[PDB]
Amino acid sequence: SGFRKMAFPSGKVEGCMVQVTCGTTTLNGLWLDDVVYCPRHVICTSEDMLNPNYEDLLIRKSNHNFLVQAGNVQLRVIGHSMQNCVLKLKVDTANPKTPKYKFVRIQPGQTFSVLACYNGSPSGVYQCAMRPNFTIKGSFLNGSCGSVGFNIDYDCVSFCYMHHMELPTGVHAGTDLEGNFYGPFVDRQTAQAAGTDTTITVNVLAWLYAAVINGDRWFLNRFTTTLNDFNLVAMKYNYEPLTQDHVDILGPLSAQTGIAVLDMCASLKELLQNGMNGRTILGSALLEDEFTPFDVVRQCSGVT
Amino acid sequence: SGFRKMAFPSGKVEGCMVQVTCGTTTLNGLWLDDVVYCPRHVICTSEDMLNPNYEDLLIRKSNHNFLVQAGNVQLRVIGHSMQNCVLKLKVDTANPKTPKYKFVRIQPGQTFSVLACYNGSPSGVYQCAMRPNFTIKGSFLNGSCGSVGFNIDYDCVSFCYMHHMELPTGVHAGTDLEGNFYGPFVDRQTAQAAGTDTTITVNVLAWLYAAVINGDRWFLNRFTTTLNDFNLVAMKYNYEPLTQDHVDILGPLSAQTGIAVLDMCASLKELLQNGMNGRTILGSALLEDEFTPFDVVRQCSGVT
Ligand SMILES: Cc1ccncc1NC(=O)[C@H](C)c1cncc(Cl)c1
Ligand SMILES: Cc1ccncc1NC(=O)[C@H](C)c1cncc(Cl)c1
Repeated sequence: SGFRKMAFPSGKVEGCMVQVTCGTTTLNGLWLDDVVYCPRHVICTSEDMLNPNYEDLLIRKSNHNFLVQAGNVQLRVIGHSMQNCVLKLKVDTANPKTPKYKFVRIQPGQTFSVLACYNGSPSGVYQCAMRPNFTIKGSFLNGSCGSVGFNIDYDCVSFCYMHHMELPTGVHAGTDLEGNFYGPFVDRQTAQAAGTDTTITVNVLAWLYAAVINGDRWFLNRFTTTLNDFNLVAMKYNYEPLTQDHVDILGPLSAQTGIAVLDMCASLKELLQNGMNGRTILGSALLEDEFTPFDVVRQCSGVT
Repeated sequence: SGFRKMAFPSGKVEGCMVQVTCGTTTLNGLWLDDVVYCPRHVICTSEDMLNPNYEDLLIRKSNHNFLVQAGNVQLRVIGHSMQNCVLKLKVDTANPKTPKYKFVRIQPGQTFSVLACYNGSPSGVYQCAMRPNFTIKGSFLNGSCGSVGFNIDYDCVSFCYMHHMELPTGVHAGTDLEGNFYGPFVDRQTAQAAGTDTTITVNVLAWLYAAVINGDRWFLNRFTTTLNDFNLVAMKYNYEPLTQDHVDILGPLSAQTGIAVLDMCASLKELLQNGMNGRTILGSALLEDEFTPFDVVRQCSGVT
């Protein structure tokens, strides 16, 4: 009973968080095996951030200029390299708390947990979704850079995000663990506007199934629709177009509840056209889009 | 920038989660030092739960009947006792992952993180508030019993909740770590109705300050009010009466934003009387009450 915005247990990621200092800049690093991963803008002074030449800035940096501290102990830096927008600091000690891990580049609409950190120390954990415009709506302050996004499959941690910057609109941008930014963002203190933030339709549908599973059924109606009819409504409300791939992934939820995917689309259609009329769904007064169909199945079944 | 329902990093609590089996019932336990804490209804069969006599049921139980498994290794049970609604299983090994900890009995309106577990394994973490009617709106399924609620102050884990049951309304009830239930609930499969769930006024105000801090200011108005005038409105909308203690705790937020507590009460008053008019505050279309003033300060400052 009940449905919550749930994050993965963060322990496996906490054991990887370190502090990286370069000059007078301090941010977070991720220590996996004998490598420390961090945003390359750690080599920048706030003045350098206006228009940085990272290759030229990195020439003036030696292994001894990168201070890596894990808890209270110093790690010895024996190598350094730049991979896209991340720095890889080879250290002489493999992290003994290295969990089973993978680096994955997620698709927009997918969800993940963020372990927000400051000075290599964890402050909190929350569940996020990579928006369709490739930004994340996080909670990050100065010093949070290098905090990572991840998913967990039993004992394996799939790292998918590393925080790099805050856009002037207060939304967040970052990279995968290979240093490639999600979206068109560059690691530069220049105004970068985000594109249209559309709603993750498949996720809203997944959450509507979660609501039915937990007792909130007022929104179920006597109607059905088609993929094309629904998508006309989805376009008007800046919802992502729904495809047969999306319908396919909603299959287990449709099977559990006995509510056909297109009937749920018709419930969503009427909700979009008429609003909630002062009512709530799973304690929310708006349509939630940060639960994937996989998240709903996992939470509603108790996968650990 | 940004404001999220953030949970504490769960690592310190994950290291304490164990599986407790008694007969054919399996639930979670909390292993701290050489003691395992779990709901006493682990000794019950589903038939026993209808009207259990825990003292009589525990007579038929020996130390060897309690199977405690930490990860994949078995702990030897050398003692057992009942303290209110919890069982304390003395084991022969102190948990090496025991963090610095305290047992605290929280007040309604206070928040905490929950590490939902099944078979001694963590599935996820979320932030909760103890409702004024002493229930929690969690996400728990069968097997989640023994999952704990906690807060963290730097390196110290304050355990405040242990999950015991789901009311017929889908809301959750449980105890502090001394086994005393929050609210009037008993550990019996008997219909127990919850009282009125009022809104945690001080928390909504704290969240309104968080919204101002993060840029959402549309709700600020040209009005002020008094504690008595505001409380007349609070009573009509089933909001908890605001006291000078509440005003005192909002002081740092009032000081940071330059918005007097009573002016923020007047913004809240108008929001209660006129609704949000289709608008949102911190991405929410309703007034959020599961952030205390301490949570807002912690998140808006980056305490780790
Ligand atoms: C201030 C802040 C708050 C939240 N998240 C990240 C930050 N830090 C930043 O946004 C820093 C100052 C930055 C600027 N321009 C480009 C990059 Cl890659 C990085
Ligand atoms: C089914 C379930 C779901 C979520 N949370 C707890 C549960 N378990 C329960 O509510 C159990 C069956 C229970 C019954 N009556 C009294 C107590 Cl103390 C315990």
